[PDB]
Amino acid sequence: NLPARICRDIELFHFDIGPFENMWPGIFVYMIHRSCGTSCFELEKLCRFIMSVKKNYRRVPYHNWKHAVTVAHCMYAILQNNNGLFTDLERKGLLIACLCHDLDHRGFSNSYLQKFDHPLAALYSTSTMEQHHFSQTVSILQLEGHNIFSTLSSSEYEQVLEIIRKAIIATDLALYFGNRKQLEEMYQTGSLNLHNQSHRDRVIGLMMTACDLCSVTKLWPVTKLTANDIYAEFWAEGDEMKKLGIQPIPMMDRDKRDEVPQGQLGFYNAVAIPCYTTLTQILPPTEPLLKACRDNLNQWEKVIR
Ligand SMILES: COc1cc2ncnc(N3CCC[C@@H](c4ccccc4)C3)c2cc1OCCc1ccccn1
Ligand SMILES: [Mg+2]
Ligand SMILES: [Zn+2]
Repeated sequence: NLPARICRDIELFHFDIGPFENMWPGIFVYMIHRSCGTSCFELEKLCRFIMSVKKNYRRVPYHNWKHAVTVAHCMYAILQNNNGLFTDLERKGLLIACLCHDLDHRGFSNSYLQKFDHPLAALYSTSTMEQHHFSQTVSILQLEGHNIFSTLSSSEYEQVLEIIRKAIIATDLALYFGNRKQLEEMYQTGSLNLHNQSHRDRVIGLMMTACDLCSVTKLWPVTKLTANDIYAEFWAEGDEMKKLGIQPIPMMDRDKRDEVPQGQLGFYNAVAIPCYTTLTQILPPTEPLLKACRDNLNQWEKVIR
Protein backbone atom coordinates (compact mmCIF):
# COMPACT_ATOMS: atom_id res chain seq x y z
CA ASN A 1 0.00 0.00 0.00
CA LEU A 2 1.49 3.27 -1.34
CA PRO A 3 2.91 5.89 1.01
CA ALA A 4 1.68 9.45 0.72
CA ARG A 5 4.83 11.05 -0.81
CA ILE A 6 4.71 8.55 -3.67
CA CYS A 7 0.92 8.93 -4.16
CA ARG A 8 1.77 12.61 -4.93
CA ASP A 9 5.13 12.56 -6.71
CA ILE A 10 4.17 9.66 -9.03
CA GLU A 11 2.00 12.08 -11.02
CA LEU A 12 5.13 14.09 -11.84
CA PHE A 13 6.72 13.32 -15.23
CA HIS A 14 10.09 13.55 -13.47
CA PHE A 15 9.29 11.01 -10.73
CA ASP A 16 12.10 8.57 -9.93
CA ILE A 17 10.98 5.13 -8.70
CA GLY A 18 13.62 4.92 -5.93
CA PRO A 19 16.14 2.25 -4.78
CA PHE A 20 13.67 -0.12 -3.10
CA GLU A 21 13.10 -2.92 -5.59
CA ASN A 22 10.33 -4.56 -3.58
CA MET A 23 8.23 -1.40 -3.96
CA TRP A 24 8.34 -1.34 -7.81
CA PRO A 25 5.69 -4.08 -8.29
CA GLY A 26 3.17 -2.20 -6.13
CA ILE A 27 4.07 1.01 -7.95
CA PHE A 28 3.23 -0.64 -11.27
CA VAL A 29 0.01 -2.23 -9.89
CA TYR A 30 -1.10 1.16 -8.66
CA MET A 31 -0.37 2.78 -12.04
CA ILE A 32 -2.27 0.12 -13.91
CA HIS A 33 -5.15 0.28 -11.39
CA ARG A 34 -5.36 4.05 -11.73
CA SER A 35 -5.20 4.00 -15.54
CA CYS A 36 -7.29 0.86 -16.32
CA GLY A 37 -9.46 0.14 -13.21
CA THR A 38 -9.15 -2.37 -10.34
CA SER A 39 -11.84 -4.35 -12.21
CA CYS A 40 -9.70 -5.20 -15.24
CA PHE A 41 -7.08 -7.66 -13.92
CA GLU A 42 -7.37 -10.56 -11.49
CA LEU A 43 -5.00 -9.22 -8.72
CA GLU A 44 -3.07 -12.45 -7.95
CA LYS A 45 -2.72 -13.27 -11.68
CA LEU A 46 -1.26 -9.80 -12.30
CA CYS A 47 1.11 -10.15 -9.32
CA ARG A 48 2.38 -13.47 -10.63
CA PHE A 49 2.89 -12.01 -14.14
CA ILE A 50 4.79 -9.09 -12.66
CA MET A 51 7.20 -11.31 -10.59
CA SER A 52 7.84 -13.58 -13.56
CA VAL A 53 8.70 -10.47 -15.68
CA LYS A 54 11.08 -9.22 -12.97
CA LYS A 55 12.76 -12.65 -12.88
CA ASN A 56 13.50 -12.55 -16.64
CA TYR A 57 15.16 -9.22 -16.53
CA ARG A 58 18.93 -9.51 -15.93
CA ARG A 59 21.35 -7.83 -13.54
CA VAL A 60 22.79 -5.51 -16.11
CA PRO A 61 23.76 -1.92 -15.36
CA TYR A 62 20.93 -0.17 -17.33
CA HIS A 63 18.62 -2.48 -19.35
CA ASN A 64 17.25 -3.92 -16.11
CA TRP A 65 14.02 -4.20 -14.07
CA LYS A 66 14.37 -0.63 -12.80
CA HIS A 67 14.50 0.67 -16.38
CA ALA A 68 11.39 -1.27 -17.27
CA VAL A 69 9.28 0.15 -14.44
CA THR A 70 10.67 3.67 -15.10
CA VAL A 71 9.58 3.47 -18.75
CA ALA A 72 6.15 2.21 -17.63
CA HIS A 73 5.93 5.15 -15.23
CA CYS A 74 6.64 7.62 -18.04
CA MET A 75 3.85 6.02 -20.07
CA TYR A 76 1.50 6.30 -17.02
CA ALA A 77 2.28 9.96 -16.77
CA ILE A 78 1.62 10.57 -20.49
CA LEU A 79 -1.65 8.65 -20.28
CA GLN A 80 -2.84 10.44 -17.13
CA ASN A 81 -2.35 13.87 -18.63
CA ASN A 82 -4.08 12.90 -21.95
CA ASN A 83 -7.43 11.63 -20.64
CA GLY A 84 -9.82 10.39 -23.31
CA LEU A 85 -7.33 9.92 -26.12
CA PHE A 86 -6.43 6.24 -25.69
CA THR A 87 -8.75 3.28 -25.28
CA ASP A 88 -8.93 1.06 -22.22
CA LEU A 89 -7.18 -1.63 -24.17
CA GLU A 90 -4.49 0.70 -25.49
CA ARG A 91 -3.62 1.92 -21.99
CA LYS A 92 -3.49 -1.70 -20.67
CA GLY A 93 -1.34 -2.82 -23.59
CA LEU A 94 1.01 0.12 -23.49
CA LEU A 95 1.67 -0.20 -19.76
CA ILE A 96 2.32 -3.92 -20.09
CA ALA A 97 4.44 -3.29 -23.22
CA CYS A 98 6.56 -0.87 -21.26
CA LEU A 99 7.02 -3.32 -18.41
CA CYS A 100 8.06 -5.99 -20.83
CA HIS A 101 9.85 -4.03 -23.55
CA ASP A 102 13.46 -5.08 -22.60
CA LEU A 103 12.82 -8.64 -21.34
CA ASP A 104 15.95 -10.79 -21.09
CA HIS A 105 18.28 -8.03 -22.36
CA ARG A 106 22.03 -8.72 -22.12
CA GLY A 107 23.22 -5.09 -22.20
CA PHE A 108 24.27 -5.36 -25.84
CA SER A 109 22.95 -3.68 -28.98
CA ASN A 110 21.47 -5.40 -32.03
CA SER A 111 24.49 -4.37 -33.95
CA TYR A 112 26.87 -6.20 -31.53
CA LEU A 113 24.66 -9.32 -31.70
CA GLN A 114 24.88 -9.22 -35.48
CA LYS A 115 28.68 -8.79 -35.47
CA PHE A 116 29.01 -11.62 -32.91
CA ASP A 117 26.77 -13.90 -34.99
CA HIS A 118 24.53 -14.57 -31.99
CA PRO A 119 21.80 -17.14 -32.69
CA LEU A 120 19.15 -14.45 -32.00
CA ALA A 121 20.36 -12.52 -35.09
CA ALA A 122 19.78 -15.68 -37.25
CA LEU A 123 16.27 -16.02 -35.79
CA TYR A 124 15.42 -12.26 -36.00
CA SER A 125 17.37 -10.45 -38.64
CA THR A 126 15.91 -7.05 -37.84
CA SER A 127 15.02 -5.40 -34.55
CA THR A 128 16.67 -8.50 -33.04
CA MET A 129 16.45 -7.84 -29.32
CA GLU A 130 13.00 -6.24 -29.74
CA GLN A 131 11.55 -9.34 -31.44
CA HIS A 132 13.04 -11.39 -28.60
CA HIS A 133 11.58 -9.05 -26.02
CA PHE A 134 8.08 -9.67 -27.53
CA SER A 135 8.74 -13.40 -27.77
CA GLN A 136 9.59 -13.43 -24.04
CA THR A 137 6.37 -11.54 -23.25
CA VAL A 138 4.22 -14.13 -25.01
CA SER A 139 6.15 -17.05 -23.35
CA ILE A 140 5.48 -15.49 -19.93
CA LEU A 141 1.76 -14.99 -20.77
CA GLN A 142 1.52 -18.73 -21.74
CA LEU A 143 2.83 -19.97 -18.36
CA GLU A 144 0.20 -21.52 -16.08
CA GLY A 145 -1.64 -18.81 -14.18
CA HIS A 146 0.16 -15.93 -15.98
CA ASN A 147 -2.50 -14.91 -18.55
CA ILE A 148 -3.46 -11.46 -17.28
CA PHE A 149 -5.70 -11.11 -20.38
CA SER A 150 -7.69 -14.29 -19.60
CA THR A 151 -11.08 -12.47 -19.25
CA LEU A 152 -10.76 -10.60 -22.57
CA SER A 153 -12.25 -12.19 -25.67
CA SER A 154 -9.96 -14.02 -28.11
CA SER A 155 -10.26 -10.99 -30.47
CA GLU A 156 -9.39 -8.45 -27.77
CA TYR A 157 -6.51 -10.73 -26.70
CA GLU A 158 -5.05 -10.85 -30.27
CA GLN A 159 -5.68 -7.07 -30.39
CA VAL A 160 -3.86 -6.18 -27.20
CA LEU A 161 -0.88 -8.49 -28.12
CA GLU A 162 -0.58 -6.70 -31.46
CA ILE A 163 -0.64 -3.33 -29.63
CA ILE A 164 2.16 -4.74 -27.42
CA ARG A 165 4.15 -6.17 -30.33
CA LYS A 166 4.12 -2.88 -32.23
CA ALA A 167 4.95 -0.87 -29.13
CA ILE A 168 7.95 -3.15 -28.21
CA ILE A 169 9.26 -3.15 -31.80
CA ALA A 170 9.00 0.67 -31.80
CA THR A 171 11.56 0.86 -28.93
CA ASP A 172 14.17 -0.14 -31.52
CA LEU A 173 15.58 3.37 -31.84
CA ALA A 174 16.72 2.66 -35.39
CA LEU A 175 12.95 2.94 -36.27
CA TYR A 176 12.48 6.22 -34.44
CA PHE A 177 14.32 8.43 -36.97
CA GLY A 178 11.95 7.54 -39.84
CA ASN A 179 8.87 7.50 -37.60
CA ARG A 180 9.51 10.93 -36.22
CA LYS A 181 10.25 12.36 -39.69
CA GLN A 182 6.89 11.01 -40.92
CA LEU A 183 5.09 12.48 -37.90
CA GLU A 184 6.70 15.91 -38.21
CA GLU A 185 5.68 16.06 -41.91
CA MET A 186 2.14 15.06 -40.88
CA TYR A 187 2.00 17.72 -38.15
CA GLN A 188 3.20 20.58 -40.25
CA THR A 189 0.89 19.78 -43.25
CA GLY A 190 -2.06 19.40 -40.82
CA SER A 191 -2.48 15.86 -42.13
CA LEU A 192 -2.13 13.93 -38.83
CA ASN A 193 -5.28 12.02 -38.01
CA LEU A 194 -5.53 10.13 -34.69
CA HIS A 195 -8.51 8.16 -36.05
CA ASN A 196 -6.24 6.73 -38.75
CA GLN A 197 -4.79 3.47 -37.30
CA SER A 198 -1.39 3.83 -39.12
CA HIS A 199 -1.01 7.41 -37.79
CA ARG A 200 -2.16 6.21 -34.38
CA ASP A 201 0.54 3.46 -34.45
CA ARG A 202 3.17 6.07 -35.28
CA VAL A 203 2.07 8.29 -32.40
CA ILE A 204 2.20 5.31 -30.02
CA GLY A 205 5.65 4.50 -31.42
CA LEU A 206 6.85 7.99 -30.60
CA MET A 207 5.36 7.74 -27.14
CA MET A 208 7.29 4.47 -26.68
CA THR A 209 10.55 6.29 -27.70
CA ALA A 210 9.74 9.17 -25.39
CA CYS A 211 9.27 6.80 -22.43
CA ASP A 212 12.29 4.67 -23.36
CA LEU A 213 14.50 7.79 -23.40
CA CYS A 214 12.99 9.46 -20.36
CA SER A 215 16.18 9.47 -18.37
CA VAL A 216 16.85 12.79 -20.13
CA THR A 217 13.57 14.29 -18.81
CA LYS A 218 14.28 13.81 -15.08
CA LEU A 219 15.89 16.50 -12.90
CA TRP A 220 19.59 16.85 -13.49
CA PRO A 221 20.96 14.71 -10.56
CA VAL A 222 18.84 11.80 -11.72
CA THR A 223 19.74 12.31 -15.40
CA LYS A 224 23.43 12.60 -14.72
CA LEU A 225 23.55 9.43 -12.49
CA THR A 226 21.44 7.46 -14.94
CA ALA A 227 23.99 8.30 -17.62
CA ASN A 228 26.65 6.39 -15.56
CA ASP A 229 24.61 3.19 -16.02
CA ILE A 230 23.97 3.88 -19.72
CA TYR A 231 27.71 4.29 -20.41
CA ALA A 232 28.66 1.24 -18.32
CA GLU A 233 26.80 -0.92 -20.84
CA PHE A 234 28.03 1.08 -23.83
CA TRP A 235 31.68 0.71 -22.69
CA ALA A 236 31.25 -3.01 -21.90
CA GLU A 237 30.01 -3.41 -25.48
CA GLY A 238 32.89 -1.49 -26.99
CA ASP A 239 35.35 -3.68 -24.99
CA GLU A 240 33.56 -6.68 -26.59
CA MET A 241 33.84 -5.10 -30.02
CA LYS A 242 37.56 -4.57 -29.40
CA LYS A 243 37.70 -8.33 -28.55
CA LEU A 244 36.05 -9.38 -31.85
CA GLY A 245 38.72 -7.28 -33.61
CA ILE A 246 36.39 -4.34 -34.46
CA GLN A 247 37.04 -0.69 -33.53
CA PRO A 248 33.86 0.43 -31.67
CA ILE A 249 32.07 3.69 -32.35
CA PRO A 250 33.30 6.44 -29.99
CA MET A 251 30.21 6.28 -27.78
CA MET A 252 31.09 2.65 -26.86
CA ASP A 253 34.83 3.33 -26.42
CA ARG A 254 35.83 3.95 -22.79
CA ASP A 255 39.09 5.58 -24.07
CA LYS A 256 36.94 8.41 -25.41
CA ARG A 257 35.11 9.07 -22.11
CA ASP A 258 36.29 12.75 -21.98
CA GLU A 259 34.01 13.31 -25.03
CA VAL A 260 30.87 12.23 -23.15
CA PRO A 261 29.54 15.80 -22.82
CA GLN A 262 29.96 16.51 -26.56
CA GLY A 263 28.25 13.17 -27.17
CA GLN A 264 25.32 14.12 -24.97
CA LEU A 265 24.96 17.38 -26.89
CA GLY A 266 24.89 15.30 -30.10
CA PHE A 267 22.22 13.01 -28.76
CA TYR A 268 20.01 15.76 -27.36
CA ASN A 269 20.21 17.79 -30.65
CA ALA A 270 19.59 14.87 -33.01
CA VAL A 271 17.33 12.61 -30.93
CA ALA A 272 15.94 13.83 -27.55
CA ILE A 273 14.89 17.41 -28.31
CA PRO A 274 13.26 16.52 -31.69
CA CYS A 275 11.54 13.54 -30.06
CA TYR A 276 9.87 15.50 -27.26
CA THR A 277 9.33 18.57 -29.51
CA THR A 278 7.22 16.35 -31.86
CA LEU A 279 5.48 14.63 -28.95
CA THR A 280 4.53 18.00 -27.38
CA GLN A 281 3.08 19.16 -30.77
CA ILE A 282 0.81 16.07 -30.91
CA LEU A 283 0.08 15.87 -27.15
CA PRO A 284 0.57 19.33 -25.64
CA PRO A 285 0.10 18.09 -22.01
CA THR A 286 3.47 16.23 -22.45
CA GLU A 287 5.34 19.58 -22.51
CA PRO A 288 7.08 19.02 -19.07
CA LEU A 289 9.12 16.21 -20.73
CA LEU A 290 10.35 18.70 -23.32
CA LYS A 291 11.12 21.44 -20.77
CA ALA A 292 13.10 19.02 -18.57
CA CYS A 293 14.92 17.77 -21.67
CA ARG A 294 15.94 21.35 -22.54
CA ASP A 295 17.12 22.05 -18.96
CA ASN A 296 19.33 18.92 -19.17
CA LEU A 297 20.67 20.06 -22.52
CA ASN A 298 21.65 23.34 -20.73
CA GLN A 299 23.38 21.36 -17.92
CA TRP A 300 25.43 19.38 -20.43
CA GLU A 301 26.41 22.72 -22.13
CA LYS A 302 27.38 23.96 -18.62
CA VAL A 303 29.60 20.89 -18.09
CA ILE A 304 31.49 21.73 -21.30
CA ARG A 305 32.43 25.28 -20.10
C1 LIG B 1 21.09 9.36 -22.82
O1 LIG B 1 22.23 8.99 -23.56
C2 LIG B 1 21.99 8.16 -24.64
C3 LIG B 1 20.99 7.19 -24.68
C4 LIG B 1 20.83 6.37 -25.79
N1 LIG B 1 19.87 5.44 -25.85
C5 LIG B 1 19.75 4.66 -26.89
N2 LIG B 1 20.54 4.73 -27.95
C6 LIG B 1 21.53 5.61 -28.02
N3 LIG B 1 22.34 5.70 -29.15
C7 LIG B 1 22.28 4.57 -30.10
C8 LIG B 1 23.27 4.73 -31.28
C9 LIG B 1 23.45 6.18 -31.82
C10 LIG B 1 23.22 7.24 -30.71
C11 LIG B 1 23.20 8.67 -31.24
C12 LIG B 1 22.38 9.06 -32.29
C13 LIG B 1 22.42 10.36 -32.76
C14 LIG B 1 23.27 11.26 -32.16
C15 LIG B 1 24.09 10.87 -31.11
C16 LIG B 1 24.06 9.58 -30.65
C17 LIG B 1 21.98 6.91 -29.90
C18 LIG B 1 21.72 6.48 -26.90
C19 LIG B 1 22.75 7.46 -26.82
C20 LIG B 1 22.91 8.26 -25.71
O2 LIG B 1 23.88 9.24 -25.63
C21 LIG B 1 25.23 8.81 -25.84
C22 LIG B 1 25.73 9.85 -26.82
C23 LIG B 1 27.19 9.81 -27.19
C24 LIG B 1 27.57 9.88 -28.52
C25 LIG B 1 28.92 9.85 -28.85
C26 LIG B 1 29.89 9.77 -27.83
C27 LIG B 1 29.40 9.72 -26.52
N4 LIG B 1 28.10 9.75 -26.25
MG1 LIG C 1 15.38 -1.88 -25.70
ZN1 LIG D 1 14.28 0.26 -22.88
